[PDB]
Amino acid sequence: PDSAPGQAAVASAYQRFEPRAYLRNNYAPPRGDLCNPNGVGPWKLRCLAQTFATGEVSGRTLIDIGSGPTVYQLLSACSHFEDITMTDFLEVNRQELGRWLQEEPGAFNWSMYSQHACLIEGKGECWQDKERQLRARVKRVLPIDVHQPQPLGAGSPAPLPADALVSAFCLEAVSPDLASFQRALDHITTLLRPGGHLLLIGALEESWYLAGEARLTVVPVSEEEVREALVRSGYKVRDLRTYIMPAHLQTGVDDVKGVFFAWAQKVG
Amino acid sequence: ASAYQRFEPRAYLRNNYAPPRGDLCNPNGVGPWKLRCLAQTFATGEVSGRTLIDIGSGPTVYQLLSACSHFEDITMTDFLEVNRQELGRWLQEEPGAFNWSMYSQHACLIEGKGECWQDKERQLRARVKRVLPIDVHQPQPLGAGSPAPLPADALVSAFCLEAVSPDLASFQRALDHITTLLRPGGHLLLIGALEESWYLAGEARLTVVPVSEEEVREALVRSGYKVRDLRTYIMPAHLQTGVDDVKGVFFAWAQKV
Ligand SMILES: Nc1ncnc2c1ncn2[C@@H]1O[C@H](CSCC[C@H](N)C(=O)O)[C@@H](O)[C@H]1O
Ligand SMILES: Nc1ncnc2c1ncn2[C@@H]1O[C@H](CSCC[C@H](N)C(=O)O)[C@@H](O)[C@H]1O
Ligand SMILES: Oc1cccc(O)c1
Ligand SMILES: Oc1cccc(O)c1
Repeated sequence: PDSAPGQAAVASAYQRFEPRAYLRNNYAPPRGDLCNPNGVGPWKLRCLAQTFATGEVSGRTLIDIGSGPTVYQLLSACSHFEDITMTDFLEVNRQELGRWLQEEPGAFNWSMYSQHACLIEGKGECWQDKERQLRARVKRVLPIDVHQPQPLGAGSPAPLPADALVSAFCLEAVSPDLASFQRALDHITTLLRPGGHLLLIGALEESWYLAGEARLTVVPVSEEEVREALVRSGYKVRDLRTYIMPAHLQTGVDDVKGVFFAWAQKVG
Repeated sequence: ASAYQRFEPRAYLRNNYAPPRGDLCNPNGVGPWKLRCLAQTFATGEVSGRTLIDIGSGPTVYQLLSACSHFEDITMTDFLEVNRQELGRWLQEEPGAFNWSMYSQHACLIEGKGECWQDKERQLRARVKRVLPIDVHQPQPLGAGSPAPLPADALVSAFCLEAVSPDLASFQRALDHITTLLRPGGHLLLIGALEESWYLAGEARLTVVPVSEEEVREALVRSGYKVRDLRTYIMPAHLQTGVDDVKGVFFAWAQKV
C-alpha cells in the first residue's frame, strides 16, 4: 500500500525526542563508560577505528546520516575526509551539534570519546587536536529525511555524490517496518558514489527506545536482514559484526539485544 | 636552603605543568619527552619488584604514572609539608586538587595498552600507601624508624637533588644518601635540570647547582650505579619562559650493583 501512515507516526513521535535525555541514556555511563573494554562504546569506536585504519576508506567527502546530537561516529573518520556533512531530521539535534561546534560550555562533552579514539588509533594524538580537526572538517549540518527519495532535498548544498557514508542508529530507529527500512537504505544509497563506502551501525532486535517523554517505535532487525538489505541496495558487504548487549547494560532505556556494524561498498 | 620555606606549590605547578610547558599536545615538548622516558623504561620489563620510593615528589604525580602498574607499594616524599598536603589533596580527590588528567591520558596514550586514564589514576591512588617527610641531606633521608619498607626495589626522583644542592659535592652526597635507601641490584630513575642555576616558585627563588650530562653520569658511577641509560632533552626557545634558566633535561636509568 502506502508509506505515509507509518512515516507520519514516526515524525509525530520524534516531535517529543529529547536530545539531553537521549545523550544521558546512551552516552553517559554505564553505556558511555569507556573504561570497560567489553562495553558497547569501546566496541563501536573500535569498529570505526579499525575500518579506517585499513586505509581503504577515503576520499574528499563524507556524509553522516542521522547524526542526531552525537559526534563520536566521526572521531576516526575525520582524519580521512576533508569535507564532512552532518545531518538530522530534528532542528533540536542540529542545534545540539551547533553547540558543540562553537565549543560552548553548555555543550555535551565528548572528550572521553575523543580521548578514547586517540587511544585506539595509536598515533599519539591528543584529544584536543582530534576535536579541533573534527570541528574544522564539518562543513555543514543539514536537515534530512531518509524516507524521501532525495533525503537531503533537491539542489542540495551537499557535495554529491559523496565518497563515503556513515550512519549510526538511524534507519531502524525511524522505519516502521522492514520494507520501509529497505527503502530508506535505497534512498541514502543515491548519495554515495559507486565504489564508495557505507559504515552502518545499528540496533539489533530492538522494538522501542526512550528519549525523555518520547518512547519510539523501532523495527527490530536481525543481522541477516541487515545483510540482505545491503545486498538489495547494491553493496558488497565487506564486514558485518555483532555485539551482544550484556545484561548489565540492559537498563530499560530500550529493549536492544545487540548492535551491528556493517562495512559495505557500493557496487560500481 | 631555607629558601624552600617560601616555596608556593600552586606557583610551581603553574610555572612547570600548565601551558606552555604543560601542553602535552605537541610531541616535541618537555612533558611528552619526560613521560616517554618513564614509559619506555618500564615497558622493558627490567624495572620491577614490590616497593618503590619517589624522592622529592613535590606536588606532582606524573612521574609515577607509568611506574604505578609495576609496584604495589609506593612511597611518595617531600621536604615541605605544603607539598605533602597538595599531594594528599589529589590522592584523596579533595577539592582544589591539581588536575593531572591530561598527563594520565598521555601516559595511557604512550603506554599503548588501551587503558582509560581513570583506571590509571585509580591504580596510582591505590598503590601510593604513604606520603612521607624526607631530607636528602640527612645520611638517612627518611629518618630512622620509617614506615617505608626498606630497602626499596626501585627509586624515582625528578628535579630534586640538583634543585636542593648548592654545589656538585652536595649533589654527590645527596645521591649517596638516597642510594642507601635502594636495595642492591635495585633501579633508579633520575630526572633533572641541566645547566640550571635558579628557578622560581611564587615568592621563592631557589638556587640550583648547574650540572652537565657527564657530571650526572659520573655522580651515578661514584655512587655505585651502573648507568644503563642517560638521555638528554634540549629545552626549545618557546619553553624558555622566565621561570628559570634551565638549558635541558636529563633522564637517567641507573642500577645499583
Ligand atoms: N525521517 C528521518 N530521516 C532521517 N533521520 C531521522 C528521521 N527521523 C528521525 N531521525 C533521526 O534519527 C536519529 C536516531 S538517534 C541516532 C543518533 C546518532 N546517529 C547516534 O549514533 O547516536 C535521531 O536523531 C532522529 O532525529
Ligand atoms: N633538603 C631536601 N631534601 C629532599 N627534598 C627537598 C629538600 N629541599 C627541598 N626539597 C624538595 O625538592 C623538590 C624540588 S621540585 C620537585 C620536583 C617534582 N618532583 C617534579 O618532578 O616536578 C621540592 O618539592 C622541594 O620541596
Ligand atoms: O544509541 C542507541 C540508539 C537507539 C537504540 C539503542 O539501543 C542505542
Ligand atoms: O620541573 C622542573 C623543576 C625544577 C626546575 C625546572 O626547570 C623544571
